[PDB]
Amino acid sequence: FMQDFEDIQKDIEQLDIKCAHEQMNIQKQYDEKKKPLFEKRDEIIQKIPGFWANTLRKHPALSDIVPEDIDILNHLVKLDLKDNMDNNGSYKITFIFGEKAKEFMEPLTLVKHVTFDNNQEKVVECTRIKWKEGKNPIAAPKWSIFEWFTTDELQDKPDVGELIRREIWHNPLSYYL
Amino acid sequence: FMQDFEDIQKDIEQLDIKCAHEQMNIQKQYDEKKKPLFEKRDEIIQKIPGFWANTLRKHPALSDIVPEDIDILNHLVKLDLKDNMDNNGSYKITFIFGEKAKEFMEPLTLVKHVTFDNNQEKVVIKWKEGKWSIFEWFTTPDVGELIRREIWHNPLSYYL
Repeated sequence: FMQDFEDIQKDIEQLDIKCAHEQMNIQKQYDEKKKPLFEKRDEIIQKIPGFWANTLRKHPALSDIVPEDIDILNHLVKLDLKDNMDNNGSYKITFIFGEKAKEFMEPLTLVKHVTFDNNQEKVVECTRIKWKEGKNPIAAPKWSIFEWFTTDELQDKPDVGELIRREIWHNPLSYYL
Repeated sequence: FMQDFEDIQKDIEQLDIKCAHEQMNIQKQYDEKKKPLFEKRDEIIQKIPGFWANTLRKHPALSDIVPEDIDILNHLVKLDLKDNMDNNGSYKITFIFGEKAKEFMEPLTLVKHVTFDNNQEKVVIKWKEGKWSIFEWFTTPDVGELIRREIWHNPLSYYL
């Protein structure tokens, strides 16, 4: 009877396996249909002066970042989420900065690629920002958003990755307003 | 531009809506295949004295509950989740209690709906004389989700 319950739950899980599979096939139908929309949206962001700067810091968890952060972020021309690469919650976020950001740093493309193992997070890739002399804002209650570009864990320090993926990326216009 | 942006989100949103619709439609086809299998599972539980009473509190979140909940939970004969009610993710949970629970309450079936609209949540017992509380969640620990997210799909996990 302990055994009967296991038998029944085999049968249930087999149906969920097959349900999730079909749903995923549809899921990845539309993921692909979205790709164009996300790209046509990036083109609009390009035409909206300092959009990400004014978007990001309207999120409560990011609102109290150093003012210096804004100086660089004001040249964030492009932000992209590459979501759902693993079936495990994996993603890659990419910051592309206009030329003027060369006053403060190198390179102009920052990437951070992340996976998960046992609900512990692991950073697979991360750009080493090379701040110009006297231009590092991590050198200034507050923290610097660019502190998010480490390999180390972030204890009691906002997961800019997760907030982006789960709250901001789907509709950043909400936050711009 | 502010209109071009507002337009592309609707383009995205309704691609989202669709997707959710077709995915649901699939959920239902399997919710129906599974219905007989819940009947046997429920049929089986009835032959494991105090199954639910013993399954819930082995969940770390509920492990802090007051002894008197157990008294009632011991007379909980049937528990059912009815999930994904709408494109938002609304569910209905129903506790049916045996008749020895008359000692403690009316009515003996307790239904609870948590309803989500296109963004947020709107949510919706008379004790006899002497009778946190797990039933303290029957106001207006998110035990309703502890059940649906984690327990329901395979409760025997927690029994063992």
